[PDB]
Amino acid sequence: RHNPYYFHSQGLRSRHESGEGEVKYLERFTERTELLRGIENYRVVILEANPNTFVLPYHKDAESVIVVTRGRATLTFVSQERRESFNLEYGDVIRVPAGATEYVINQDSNERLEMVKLLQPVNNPGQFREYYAAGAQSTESYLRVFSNDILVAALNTPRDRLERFFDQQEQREGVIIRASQEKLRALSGGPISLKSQRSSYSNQFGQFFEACPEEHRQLQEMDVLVNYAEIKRGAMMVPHYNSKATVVVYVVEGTGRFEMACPHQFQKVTARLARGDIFVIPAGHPIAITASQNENLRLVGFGINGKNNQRNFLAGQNNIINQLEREAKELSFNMPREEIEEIFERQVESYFVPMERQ
Amino acid sequence: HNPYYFHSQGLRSRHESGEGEVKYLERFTERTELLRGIENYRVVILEANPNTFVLPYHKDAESVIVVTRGRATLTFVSQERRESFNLEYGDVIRVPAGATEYVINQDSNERLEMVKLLQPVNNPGQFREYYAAGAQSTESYLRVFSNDILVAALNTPRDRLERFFDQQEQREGVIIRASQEKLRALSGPISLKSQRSSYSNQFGQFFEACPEEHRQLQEMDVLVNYAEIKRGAMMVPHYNSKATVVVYVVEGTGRFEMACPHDQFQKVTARLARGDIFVIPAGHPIAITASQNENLRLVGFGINGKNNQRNFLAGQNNIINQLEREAKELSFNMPREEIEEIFERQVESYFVPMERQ
Amino acid sequence: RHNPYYFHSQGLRSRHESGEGEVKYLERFTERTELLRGIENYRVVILEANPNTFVLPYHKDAESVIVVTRGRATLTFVSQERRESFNLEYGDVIRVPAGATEYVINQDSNERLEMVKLLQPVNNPGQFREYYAAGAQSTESYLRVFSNDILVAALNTPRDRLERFFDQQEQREGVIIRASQEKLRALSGPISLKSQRSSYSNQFGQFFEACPEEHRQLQEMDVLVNYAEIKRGAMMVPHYNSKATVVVYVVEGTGRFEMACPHQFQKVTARLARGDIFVIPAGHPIAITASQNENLRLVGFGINGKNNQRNFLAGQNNIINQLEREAKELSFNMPREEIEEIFERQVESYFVPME
Ligand SMILES: [Cu+2]
Ligand SMILES: [Cu+2]
Ligand SMILES: [Cu+2]
Repeated sequence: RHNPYYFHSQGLRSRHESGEGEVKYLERFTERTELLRGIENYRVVILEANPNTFVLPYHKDAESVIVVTRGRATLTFVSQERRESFNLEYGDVIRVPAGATEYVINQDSNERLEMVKLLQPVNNPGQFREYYAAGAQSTESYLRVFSNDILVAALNTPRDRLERFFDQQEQREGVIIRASQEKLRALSGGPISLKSQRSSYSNQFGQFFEACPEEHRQLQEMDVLVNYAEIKRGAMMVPHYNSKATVVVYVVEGTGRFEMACPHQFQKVTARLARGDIFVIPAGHPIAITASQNENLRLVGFGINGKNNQRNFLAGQNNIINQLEREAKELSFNMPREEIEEIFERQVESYFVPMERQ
Repeated sequence: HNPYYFHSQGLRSRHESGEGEVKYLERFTERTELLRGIENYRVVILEANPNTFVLPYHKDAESVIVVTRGRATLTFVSQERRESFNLEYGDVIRVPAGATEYVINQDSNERLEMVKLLQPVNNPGQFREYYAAGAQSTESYLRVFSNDILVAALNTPRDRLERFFDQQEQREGVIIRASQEKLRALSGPISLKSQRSSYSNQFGQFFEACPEEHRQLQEMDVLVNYAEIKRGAMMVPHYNSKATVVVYVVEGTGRFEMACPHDQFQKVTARLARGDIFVIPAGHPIAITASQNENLRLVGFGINGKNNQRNFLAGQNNIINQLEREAKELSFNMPREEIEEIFERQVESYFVPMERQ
Repeated sequence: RHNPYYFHSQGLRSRHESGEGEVKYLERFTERTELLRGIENYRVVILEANPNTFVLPYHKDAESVIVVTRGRATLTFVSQERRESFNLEYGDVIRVPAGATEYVINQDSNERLEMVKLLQPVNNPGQFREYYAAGAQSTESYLRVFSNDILVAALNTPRDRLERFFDQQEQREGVIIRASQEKLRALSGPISLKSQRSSYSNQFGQFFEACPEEHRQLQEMDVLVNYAEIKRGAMMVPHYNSKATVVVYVVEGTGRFEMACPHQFQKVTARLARGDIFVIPAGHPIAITASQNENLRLVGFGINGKNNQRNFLAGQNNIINQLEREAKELSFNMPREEIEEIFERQVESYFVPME
């Protein structure tokens, strides 16, 4: 692919070194194509940590919006003089400020943890780096970069012990390490529950939840909306488009398909969806997504430029055509009022519909 | 050879506009690098014959609209809300991005003209028009989907969809003729020439809408202003502190002179006619003269217009008489009386005649 | 000097027709390297004026935040219908709005004035121009560009008196000129850095910082401005900024800085002297040492400075002792007592002595 808006999961760059888990990096949106220049300063990172693990502390040149797509975790980050710690749930959304030192705990013994993060670099556009205070055989501590003279004077500690301190770190391999279930238990505004949002619509064929920045202060920094959609098997999300937001969508679970009308006159942009896949819906593009016939398709999405965004549906009871006056409809479609009704007033549900008519 | 002057004959016209015309200004960064600062801005001119209907569409761009001729009823829908407005000459209004918009000219005689400043929401300086219902050379975006998706979503047989679409490639053009009986049935805005920020004398008139006072202008962060320069007169040399002004010649002829220090100073100048567009980057001192035979009417978009201040270099209000006596003497190497003689002999402001009195 | 974040003073471009002083321009941060693309639209200007001088009025297509790094001055600028005038002291910080016509007075008899300016262009990214109403032998007045028709009509003044107006300016050499001390006296708000609530000082150095949250005039460029004096033989402990990218100017002295740069890490370092400028992108941990023989005095502009947080890696205000006990132990693979040993035995903050 060879699809300008579609990113297959095996195209993700896997961090070397990962250890007891894996960290994957999505490439730059402007790497293979120029059609995504509008969001060049956005990167996607997927973190997965094994049961009973500890993610080493670090900070990065980027703001972050985090979605827990699998399992649970305890997330803690420090900044200046404040420390904040939260127990994160499935579908929980949390913000981690740029420069804040962050570490993660997987306190569960059975279910593997997965986190999907949208990053907004503060330095060079679309470029970020991770800074580790304590490293491994394969991750250098940024403290070890300084000359010995600086460190012994700054910390007021003898030279011999500092190199003991650094050798203790070149013992472990990976920024994700195995840990006791006993220490991890001790280490335990707030998280945003997607399936608890007021902005939602659900029927027999799917459910939709969305957290908009206007109601959540922590989403106002990156100016981003975060939404969740489950399309039941054999169903679809009806054709619609976003007025303003450019949505980056991650396939959490299942398989399916999407069709997009792209004028970059028009052309049908389409791709097969599977777990780990990522695709982008630039604003204005009308989009339709179908689940598979045998399993549900579950998606989480990040809405870049999400303030005051409006989702306009082209089919269903809430469709926009239905807001035109009768004369406007007739003039636009070159048909009488009743033959227009036969097209835009025969669907009784919204958002999600079955591929087999009823 | 002028990097800031866009002659009307350079505008690209849309194919099969029908009962009217839609013209597109090139991207400001296409022929030159000197306008990189306003890369994400496009100018579109809509023009509709009497008794016409502009087909509904939306675009991936915010819009500020100025009616420069005639009357119109503008309607746009978004989600479940519809807003409709009766727009006259000099009315200024915003159409939100993603909103499905259509325009009506219910006037039986006056041709409609709309001048639009667009601010793309996707890729910088790039926008597209999405038509729900199209024509022979404009495709409906609904027809792009596979049939199985359309029949399932709309709950409508394949047979009716195939005919829904053919009824659209019967008309040619995104602007169509309509009956005034149906046009009449289909019946906030900012009036420029009612603004508190205005100045008027016998040599010209000026009106300006600032984003600080109008909320719909703060989305694009733009000021909208209008200037009519009476024939034989001129708008005195002045400059904008921060705003880069895009000017459209609505009517008349004339000329502009601007002091440009880019690729020390140099006189950039061009003669103006209707449909012409020229750009005034912030800091540039600019002077505009009407012709001897007709007034010059201009409409301007002030990009980055919040907290902007227009500084005049000549006239009653010129910035130089804000200096104390000692500063002017020190700066100009001249006594107080030889200086007053230069910067205190113009009794009017904004607009002056080319023959002094 | 092979350092992508370091700009030696001898690289500054000086305006030729400076006159009774000098004006230096830092190159665009994106000229030699791609590593500072994020601050593309920022320029540094250093103004130096001799005693008893008058800086001729001009405006520019750029916002500016000014810091007085030497001496005293009277700054005045006009815009639309307003006139604004201020007496500036050493360490004073002030904003000059874009498009405002400004001129500067040094009415001091022997201490030369120095001003360091950070500019934020309003037009093309990282590009600005200076517009002089009245010029000099090698500097055009922008009025002289217009046709004679326009000026005589606009100003209502005969041509001969315009053409003598311009000649009176083509006699002076330089845009900074000599002026009587008594007339400069006739020609007579700012943020005082050393009076900010956000400050820390010990025996080895002092630090002052003015953040945009507390001063409205810094919110236009969205920048924090700070000052640090590291006394000889001492150093400012390793630390990093959460989001602000700081442009630092060496006011006086010599020294050195070490920076951990992952652009997998590597040690970026350079010797500092007066006039030198170096950049600290967000996230980068930075350590600065004064010289053995003289103090090191620095001025810094924090681009994207709102809600910035300075995190120290050594001292009592250290960021690591905010981690939980089990977190530190797991993170450092050591018992709590051997960890205390390293991150709790420095008793001061910000500044500590070397050897
Ligand atoms: Cu597209
Ligand atoms: Cu220019
Ligand atoms: Cu670096």
